Amino acid sequence: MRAGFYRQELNKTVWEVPQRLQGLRPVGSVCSAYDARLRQKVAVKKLSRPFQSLIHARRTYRELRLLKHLKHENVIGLLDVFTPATSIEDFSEVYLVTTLMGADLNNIVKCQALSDEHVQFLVYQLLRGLKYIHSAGIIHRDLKPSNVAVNEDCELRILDFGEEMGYVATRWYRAPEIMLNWMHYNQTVDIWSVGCIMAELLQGKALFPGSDYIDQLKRIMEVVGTPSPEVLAKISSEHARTYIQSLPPMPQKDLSSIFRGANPLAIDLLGRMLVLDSDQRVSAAEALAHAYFSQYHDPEDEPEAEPYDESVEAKERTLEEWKELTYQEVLSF
Ligand SMILES: Cc1cn(-c2cc(NC(=O)c3ccc(C)c(Nc4nccc(-c5cccnc5)n4)c3)cc(C(F)(F)F)c2)cn1
Ligand SMILES: [Cl-]
Repeated sequence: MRAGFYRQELNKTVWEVPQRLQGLRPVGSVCSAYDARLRQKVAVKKLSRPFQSLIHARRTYRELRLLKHLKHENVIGLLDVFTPATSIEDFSEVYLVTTLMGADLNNIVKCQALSDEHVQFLVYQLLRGLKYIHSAGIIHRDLKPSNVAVNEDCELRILDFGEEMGYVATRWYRAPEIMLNWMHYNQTVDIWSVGCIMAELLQGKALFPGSDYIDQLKRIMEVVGTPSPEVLAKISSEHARTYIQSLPPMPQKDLSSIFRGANPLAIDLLGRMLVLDSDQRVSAAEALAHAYFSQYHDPEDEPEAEPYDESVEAKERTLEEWKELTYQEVLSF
């Protein structure tokens, strides 16, 4: 541990941090804290065994590099990165520091029935951040209420945290083509998840709360309708097909009858997100232009990202090389 760092234990895990970070409190391996250098509250994450294996080392580097890369008002912002390591020989831990927001979307839904205007503003920001992420060539793949952080004024940022305890199941928000093991899914998977999130903000409860895999699929088909064989063929592996074929056929339901009393514009947009055929899902960029967001839409203030270049992290290297590369990335921040 460096000079100017101090150590404490937070629920049987040791944290070693610089003096500038005070009052660590599990959120939570994420803590809230006050950063005395930045003069603001922050979140701090202690990565879990970052160099345990090649895949952990690759994901450690990627998380650091990706957060360096993504600078957008609706995506969690990297503010600092540190290690208690004094040199490469004892480099074993990586800590990331980001914006801290007031709460997550689950908290919001649990405490309040959201006005239509608040739903507009929240989904607008979610899509604006998503436009930026997708323009970078990045797929989120785990959008769900616990990965969306919001302030009392409804400002929103996308994050990615990475079972019996406020647990929110990925299963409830996951595109059916991911569930059915389609090997060539693309960024539209995130639009499915946004449709699930928006539905939940509108109704105050999850739209497809499956108790298991089969129950998840049954709930989805009951609303969107059983796909044709042709569409089933492009959203599933050969083996996963049978799970769908064995269900009795279900017609598509009118979303107006599910979301009785919602803004008809909200219903219209939902029907362009919650579809099985990806060709027919609205992009994040197009969705921002929808009349549901006419209060907020501003084409000059919905920016693109530079493409995230995967070339370095994709190259084969040893665990020792990964440590050296990542150490340099940490020190350069
Ligand atoms: C290998 C890999 C990683 N990622 C990825 C990681 C993150 N990381 C964080 O969101 C993250 C990292 C460190 C910290 C400290 C935080 N902060 C955090 N974590 C959990 C909860 C909260 C929180 C909750 C409520 C209010 N405010 C903050 N903040 C996030 C974010 C992304 C995203 F969304 F941008 F694409 C992608 C993708 N592939
Ligand atoms: Cl630093």
